[PDB]
Amino acid sequence: MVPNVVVTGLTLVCSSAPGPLELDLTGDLESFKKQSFVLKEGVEYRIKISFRVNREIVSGMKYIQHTYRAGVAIDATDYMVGSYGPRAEEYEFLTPVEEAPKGMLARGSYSIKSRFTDDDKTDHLSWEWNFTIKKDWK
Repeated sequence: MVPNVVVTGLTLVCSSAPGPLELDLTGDLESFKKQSFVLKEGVEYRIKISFRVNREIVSGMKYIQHTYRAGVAIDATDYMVGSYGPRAEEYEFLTPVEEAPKGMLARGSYSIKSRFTDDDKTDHLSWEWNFTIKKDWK
C-alpha cells in the first residue's frame, strides 16, 4: 500500500535566473549536499514544491524550511500548504515571494533543511539543499 503523498521536486522559481533551478526529489537526496543553486543577491524568488497524492484527500499540509550558514542556524519558516485530493497529475505548492539577502557580508552558501509534512507531523519527505548568494548570476 503505497505512500499517500509523494514529494517529487523542488524548484527555485526566479524570472532573472539564466536557467532552471530544480531538484528531483525522487532521486538520491544525499547528492544535493554537494550541490548549490546560484542566486543573485537581492532578487525575488519563490520555492515551488511538486508532489502527488495517490489515495486519500489530505489537509493541514505544511512545508518547513530551516536555514543555516556554515552550519549555524538562522531561522525557521513554516508555510501552510493546505488540502489536496488524490490525482495522477502532480500539484505545485508555491511559497509567497521571498527576497535573497544582499551585500558582500551576505554572499556565500546557505543550507536549507526542508520538511514536507502534514498536521500530524508525518514526514512525507525531508531533504537538505543549498543556494549560493553571489553579486551576479555568472
